[PDB]
Amino acid sequence: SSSEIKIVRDEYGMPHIYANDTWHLFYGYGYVVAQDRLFQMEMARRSTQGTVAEVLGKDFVKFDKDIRRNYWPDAIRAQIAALSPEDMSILQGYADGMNAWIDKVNTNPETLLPKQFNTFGFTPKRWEPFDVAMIFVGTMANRFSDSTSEIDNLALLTALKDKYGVSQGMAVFNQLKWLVNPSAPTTIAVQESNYPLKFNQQNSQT
Amino acid sequence: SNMWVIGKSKAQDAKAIMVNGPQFGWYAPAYTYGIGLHGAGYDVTGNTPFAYPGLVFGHNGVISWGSTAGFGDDVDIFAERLSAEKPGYYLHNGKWVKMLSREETITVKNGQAETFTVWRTVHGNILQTDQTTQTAYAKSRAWDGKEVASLLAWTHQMKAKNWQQWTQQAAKQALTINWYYADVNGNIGYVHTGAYPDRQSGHDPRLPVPGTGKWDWKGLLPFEMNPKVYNPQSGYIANWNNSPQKDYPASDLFAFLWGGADRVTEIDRLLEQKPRLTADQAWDVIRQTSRQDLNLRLFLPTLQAATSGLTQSDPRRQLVETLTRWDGINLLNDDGKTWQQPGSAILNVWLTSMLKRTVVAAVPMPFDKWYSASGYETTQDGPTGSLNISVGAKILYEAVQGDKSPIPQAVDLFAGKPQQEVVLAALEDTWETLSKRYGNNVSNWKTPAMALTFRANNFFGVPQAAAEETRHQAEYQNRGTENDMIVFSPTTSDRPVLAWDVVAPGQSGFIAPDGTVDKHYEDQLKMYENFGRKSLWLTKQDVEAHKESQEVLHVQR
Ligand SMILES: O=C(O)Cc1ccc([N+](=O)[O-])cc1
Ligand SMILES: [Ca+2]
Repeated sequence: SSSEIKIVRDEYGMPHIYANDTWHLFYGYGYVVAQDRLFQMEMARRSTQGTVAEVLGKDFVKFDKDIRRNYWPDAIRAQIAALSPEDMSILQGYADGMNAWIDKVNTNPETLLPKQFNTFGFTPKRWEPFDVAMIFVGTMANRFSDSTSEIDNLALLTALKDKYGVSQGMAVFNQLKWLVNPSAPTTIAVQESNYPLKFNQQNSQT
Repeated sequence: SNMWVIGKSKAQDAKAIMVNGPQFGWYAPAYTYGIGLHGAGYDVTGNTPFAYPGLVFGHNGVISWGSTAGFGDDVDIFAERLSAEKPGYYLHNGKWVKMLSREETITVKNGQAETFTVWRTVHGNILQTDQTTQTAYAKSRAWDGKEVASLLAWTHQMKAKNWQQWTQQAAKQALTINWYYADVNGNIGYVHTGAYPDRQSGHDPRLPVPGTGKWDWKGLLPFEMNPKVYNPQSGYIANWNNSPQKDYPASDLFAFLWGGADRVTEIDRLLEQKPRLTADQAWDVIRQTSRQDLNLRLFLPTLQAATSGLTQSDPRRQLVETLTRWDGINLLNDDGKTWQQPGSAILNVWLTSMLKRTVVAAVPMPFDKWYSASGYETTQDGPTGSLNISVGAKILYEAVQGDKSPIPQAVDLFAGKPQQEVVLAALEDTWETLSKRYGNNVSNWKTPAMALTFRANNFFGVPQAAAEETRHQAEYQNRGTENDMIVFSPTTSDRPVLAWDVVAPGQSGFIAPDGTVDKHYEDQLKMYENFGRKSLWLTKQDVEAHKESQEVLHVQR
């Protein structure tokens, strides 16, 4: 069958999905996630979009403002709108699968609603593709591939320049925050290759 | 996050072994999610953070993959020129361009709603503005516009069957991440993935650049520039977030450096110690590195040279002799709360003193506080992440290497004094602090061990579980949030692949409304603490053989 999704769980509760097309496959995935980790997923969803203060109050308003200032939601929606039908099925199947279990949960809450929803006082809402994409953008791109301290580096550099003078402040800056250090242990041995680019280390842009 | 991949020429009783320990911190419920996907071109098994559509850790029976954080510099800040008159505009290539802007309302439970505006230029969202200089800073990411494609490259790569197909998808992943490869024939590979800017000449990537036009990136560097190796001459690939390659520049973070002192050397020594390794020995490297003090190796030679002409009754020297007898592996006593040897507490107090006398002294306040931590700072709940060598300590290591360090010592961090005098003074500070708390008999010093907490708050500081769901482990272990091992062509089985993992506390986070906890809520928690692991299944027969339940759905789109 093309309409059938079979879910087998192992001795540790780990789900295996058997399905024949993309949409059915990711629908199954979505569905077991909603069974296993619904409260965790809902708090992650609020965390990555900055909607925590709506269910947890005033201590989370700065958090929510910080999250929203660090991304541009329409740029994400435009990337989702350009996907081909096969790629769009991954995301749409997954949200549909979650939705199918959330519908049963919101219909049968006396036995199926995760206890923490009662504890924190709110209930799960339905997901769309945008929400699935934002789980990965928030907790992986926006947080683990976004590091810079360029502004604070400039404040240190300026403070070293005042202490040791202009040329000397720069060389101490290079002592504390070198660009490259040729003795660093590297995952690729020097006999295999080295990085070809060379960079300015004088702050030549001022 | 660490990774070791062992190929054909180093593997014993197998052709290839991959061990991965992604380090994200420790949480309840579990950071990652176990999942097997069988259909539409996919046949995979493994676990992945936040149940991503694509599996960050797993295999499809032919190849296996894993990740560690790349820390390349893929983000630069652009100083935009504003105008007091004509606000909402910024100068770019000789014209006054208007900003993108959007309004946001923060609804607040039991409070009033708050609305604010977000601003964006051609370089990116505006971080902060300086009205005084009429400058606004825009953070510009090289991956901007490729977030969704990176998610998809992590999904499609699960179908690759060889290096060529896998690197096609690696070339589309735009975030700074190391990717690793292993296969049934014993081939192994590594790619430092991501999109890196093609910067104009003279652009120093550690500091801001004017956003007026002339400093704009030229584009993105081609995938041929990304550091990558296939079937390395050494026979193995090891990483612990250290540099990918000779001359590759690191993130611009002031607290992050790739220098001569690096924790990956701890993995290297163990993999070079034996000519070949079995899967059991590859897995055992998790237990040794978990427990290894990272500073002993670095500063023991300096301590030994400094106290060499001291008498046996000089306490400074007694401190160095205790360190010389130690292999640096921390082990708990029987009480479950103190370490068996006082080495880490000694290095901690020594290093704090040495930093305060050298690096900290050369830097103006308030920047001196960036360089004072010894790397042992924790609280009662323990570290929130991996233990590393602190920045201050990496800078001090270069200084104690003298003219053997490639880094010009523009200021002498020892301020005219012979090194040994500064080392001995710090050692006197150490003896004074520790003997006052523990007494003079070094052999009965019972110093406090670090513990490990599975937090109910996720990594942002937001609750994802009730506070009582927090779990405590007596021994802190410097190891991945989950560990997974894949063994290809085992001589000891008829199966072409064997894989294991451990996802603690368990697969499920479900608690019924009556307070009844799921059966798989915590069945992996003790396994985690003792370095155990569970089998990952991939084939239909193995899944059927270990089935505990089945659910069938009939749905049409
Ligand atoms: O190591 C880190 O500090 C964060 C991290 C951990 C793992 C990872 N990964 O892609 O496995 C990415 C980031
Ligand atoms: Ca930068």
